[PDB]
Amino acid sequence: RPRQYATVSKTHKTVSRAYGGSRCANCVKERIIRAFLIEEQKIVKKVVKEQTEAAK
Amino acid sequence: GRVIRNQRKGAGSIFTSHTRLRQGAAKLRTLDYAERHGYIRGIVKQIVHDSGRGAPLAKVVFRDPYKYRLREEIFIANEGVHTGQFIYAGKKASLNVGNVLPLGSVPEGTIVSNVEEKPGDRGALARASGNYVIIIGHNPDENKTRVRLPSGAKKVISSDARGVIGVIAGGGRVDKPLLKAGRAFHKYRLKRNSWPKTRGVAMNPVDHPHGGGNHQHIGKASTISRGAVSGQKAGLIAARRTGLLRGSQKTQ
Amino acid sequence: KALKVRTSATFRLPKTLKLARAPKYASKAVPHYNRLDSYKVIEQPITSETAMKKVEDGNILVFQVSMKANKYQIKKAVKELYEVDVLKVNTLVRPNGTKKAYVRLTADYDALDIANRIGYI
Amino acid sequence: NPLTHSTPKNFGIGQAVQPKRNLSRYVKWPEYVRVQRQKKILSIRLKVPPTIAQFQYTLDRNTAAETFKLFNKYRPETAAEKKERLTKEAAAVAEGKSKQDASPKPYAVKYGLNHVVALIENKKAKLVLIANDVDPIELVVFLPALCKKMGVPYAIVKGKARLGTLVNQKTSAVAALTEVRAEDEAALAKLVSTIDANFADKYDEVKKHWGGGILGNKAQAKMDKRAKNSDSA
RNA sequence: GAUGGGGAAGCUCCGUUUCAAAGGCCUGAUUUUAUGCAGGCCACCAUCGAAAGGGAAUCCGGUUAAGAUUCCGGAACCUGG
RNA sequence: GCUUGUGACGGCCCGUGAAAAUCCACAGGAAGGAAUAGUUUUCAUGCCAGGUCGUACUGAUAACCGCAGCAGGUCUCCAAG
RNA sequence: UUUACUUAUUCAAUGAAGCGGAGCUGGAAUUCAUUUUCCACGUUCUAGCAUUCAAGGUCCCAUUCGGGGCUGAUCCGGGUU
Repeated sequence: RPRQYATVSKTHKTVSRAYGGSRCANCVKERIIRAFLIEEQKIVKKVVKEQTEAAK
Repeated sequence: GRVIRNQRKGAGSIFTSHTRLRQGAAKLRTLDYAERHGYIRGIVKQIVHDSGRGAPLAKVVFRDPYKYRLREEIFIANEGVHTGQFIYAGKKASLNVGNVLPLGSVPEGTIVSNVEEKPGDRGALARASGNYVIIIGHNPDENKTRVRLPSGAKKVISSDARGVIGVIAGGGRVDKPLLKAGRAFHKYRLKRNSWPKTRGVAMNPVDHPHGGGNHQHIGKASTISRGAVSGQKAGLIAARRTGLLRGSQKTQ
Repeated sequence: KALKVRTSATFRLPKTLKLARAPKYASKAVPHYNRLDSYKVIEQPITSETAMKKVEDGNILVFQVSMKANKYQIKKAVKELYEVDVLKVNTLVRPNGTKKAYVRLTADYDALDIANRIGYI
Repeated sequence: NPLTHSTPKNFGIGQAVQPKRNLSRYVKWPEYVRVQRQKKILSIRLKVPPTIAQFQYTLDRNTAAETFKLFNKYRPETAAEKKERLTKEAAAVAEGKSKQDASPKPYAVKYGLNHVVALIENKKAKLVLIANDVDPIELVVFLPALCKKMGVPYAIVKGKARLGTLVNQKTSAVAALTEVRAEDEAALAKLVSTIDANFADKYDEVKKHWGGGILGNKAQAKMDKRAKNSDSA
């Protein structure tokens, strides 16, 4: 119950990843993958826009 | 005589709406700088039931432009929208289902819903299950836009009035026979105390104008003036015709 | 010819000076004496046979007590008057409207010696 | 040139939570602020008559500086020097026994509205200053008409608070010189010439002119796009 | 159901977030600073309303004419510091 | 097997079956901090305190309501062969 | 009779944040004196993140733990829309 999480220590309430006692590991995996890949495609969109606009 | 049912509905003690389980008011996002100069992106997180409403709701989450937080909004779900879908809202948003555009930005023949009467009211028209308005012309001078509403009325609205693209979900609802009084009971015990309905003809003269008689009859024309007053308005009010509808109506 | 800069679009009360009391005359002439002192806290012992049984057995004194009094006050009064250390105080309100305190002393003191010192038994 | 890096923020729509900007134009001001601002606006927007707006034509700053120099020479008494001269007069009534012959005649500036109106009526005033202020404007609207009917030079100056500063009050709404020593008469005459040039000699055209009718900047721009390019280009 | 405001001859009515300048959390300042001052933070805005809804934490054995998850003995737990 | 709790499932709805206090976690990287001893008072142990009011009994063909020690009415738990 | 103005009045919204005008910068366009005008003036394969007067640049004080201004984030009008 909620007010017992205050009595209890932290190894009972969290695991040792980022987003430990908040998100599932597969959810964390998804969002890491998503972050990295979208941040790469951002770079790609930038250079594509540059090579298109600088044509003229 | 005695005060009748329709009169005391307005006092509205036991005729208030039953609003416990309603998720909230279905409102468009407040018309602000982004939504009137560009677009803002939001995510559909939940598609959820709303009690007393056959149409489902979409919990859309947007970012606040001015403070680091997430502002959540409650849209009426257009048919086809789904969880994890991006919703684009504003002047320069693309014409896709679920997007919130101005009715000037959309072209003619476009089908929208939850469309503002005037800019800023956050959705008034075409909000119930299966309903939509059609855009049937622009007047770019004086920034107006002529539209067909689900009643058949043509209206003229500001081009700056927003509307969400597509038709509202829950359609086909009134095709099914409700088929039993218990289902009508459960329908209306989540809306308001408008059910069951007794007939004036079935009650006494104190209780209704149609009441009384050694037979169950009305006695006077059930068509009653618009200039009648409260207590005298308990039939077909300001009826310009009556009877079985034959032939082409919507004459123009 | 210069203007302030306001990052919020909200105007709130300027936190001006909260000046303190400085009266020309006292609100009342004389301070009231202690309204609930020890002799007002403990009124009378209770010498019913059950209470005397509890004295002999549980090392428990039984006092009639002011209804405005609480356990802190009762403990303080007992320690002040009878020169006695105190464990658990229990209290009830009787069906006659007076408060009854069951004061348990520590193991070092003997409630019966204290009682015959107080005079009753 | 160090390791340190540039990370420019795109404060465009749909990204980069906006920064703290100046929003003095959008604040929800208090009601007294809005009352006095909109009162300024409304009095400007409405067609004001001529006898109001014979104000709004207050006196230039250099001429006003000269005027207030002249008057601050003839400031009134204060309590300190009043008690001083009371002591002097109590002494002189004992030793000299000369009543109303010990202290010299004062040449102070005359103030007060009823006083000054009576002075104007009896033509004893030589110069009258009037505030562009008072809010119950009826107190002072009739004074130009009087000074013109009675042949008195009047000047609408800025600041009942200036007048109060020179006359040892907070507000006065008027001030007047009747008598002046034989050292500043030439300065007073120069001032009268300038002042009559500006106020009394323009009184007829000013009585004819109607003020106000001013528009906001937004509406003025709308006019300057509407009536401009109907036939302009 | 107060307040702000508005109605009402008035007893009082509306309305409870409103056409209101409706406050506090911390920080430094420090050993003049009491708590002001150099700052930054926030926006919502009464209160009442359920011994069956939500809810920090206790059990055994024994004991009285009549009290006990309350006393005695023993064995535990929560909160606050 | 009976009573009860619980789990995973299935069916039903134009019905999809409360809120808030309260507690925790995460993200973030403010600030502070190393050995001639500093940080941890979410590990263990140890110290102090825990107020006010209620608490007996009946709860129904005689302890409630029905003029009464009235065949009436009056919410629920446990539950043997 | 019709029409126009905004300030009175009325409606609505907002934690009264981005109005109006004029400019810089790109495109089309006619240019006939270099204009005459108009459109844009940072986000669209993905259920990710976006916060701490923003880093950077520059000028001061002083660079000794640093602090300040401007720009980055066009100017004017302060008529919230």
